[PDB]
Amino acid sequence: DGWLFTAEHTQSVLKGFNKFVVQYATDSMTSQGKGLSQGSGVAFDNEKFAYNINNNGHMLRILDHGAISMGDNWDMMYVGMYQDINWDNDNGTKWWTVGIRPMYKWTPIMSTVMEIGYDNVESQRTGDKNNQYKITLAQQWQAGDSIWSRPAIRVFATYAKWDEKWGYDYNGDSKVNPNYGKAVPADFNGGSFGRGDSDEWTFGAQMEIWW
Amino acid sequence: VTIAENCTINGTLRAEKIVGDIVKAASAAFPRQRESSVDWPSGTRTVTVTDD
Repeated sequence: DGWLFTAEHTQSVLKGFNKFVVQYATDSMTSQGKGLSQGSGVAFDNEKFAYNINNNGHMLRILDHGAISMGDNWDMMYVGMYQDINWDNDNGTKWWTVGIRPMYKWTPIMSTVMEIGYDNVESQRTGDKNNQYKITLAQQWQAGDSIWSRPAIRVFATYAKWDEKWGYDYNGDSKVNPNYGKAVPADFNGGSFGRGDSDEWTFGAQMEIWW
Repeated sequence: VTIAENCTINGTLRAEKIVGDIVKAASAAFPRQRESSVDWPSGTRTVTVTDD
């Protein structure tokens, strides 16, 4: 069994909104973290064998996200999140997220959208940190003059640079692996866990719509 | 010793090599290569049988 208490304040500012939410979950409500309970604490491995994912502990989530409009040409989404999952088996995490997404409208149909995001997750049982920052630039055509106007077709280029010092050991199965599902340092006994330290750039086209 | 007919032992017969109408056997396991906490069989084994 478990609990989830949430308090959210939404303020109407600059033709948009800002939501500041504080959430506190205990026990079975911490494994998923959105409001459903998983009180058994048992999961199936790759070969359909049961293993313990016990979720005794708590989770604190302080979030502030919003959408703002500056001028007749500038729109913005912004995000700031701190989520600390503290578990009794020490397999929790501490996740910081900071994100911005501005949008400049040349014409009521065509706009240029940027997005810069930063993630930083520290493992509870190893103390290591995985960080990443991603910058994407897109040119988009949308059915309206708002950052929420959908039928949107974008051509984008994304560049993400990351450095990861820990990962999850999912090699083998739960019977032969004692660290199955546990956070381990990236250089644990000659293994390679996480995505390492690197960077990558992608590009392409996409469409998003809600109707 | 060469015996041209039946030989009977009422106690314990202890020979090093026995040559005739017997079942010889050998067994081994493949070498295991490992990393972190996971190992897998990968290697070579050789079984030699002598024409004696």
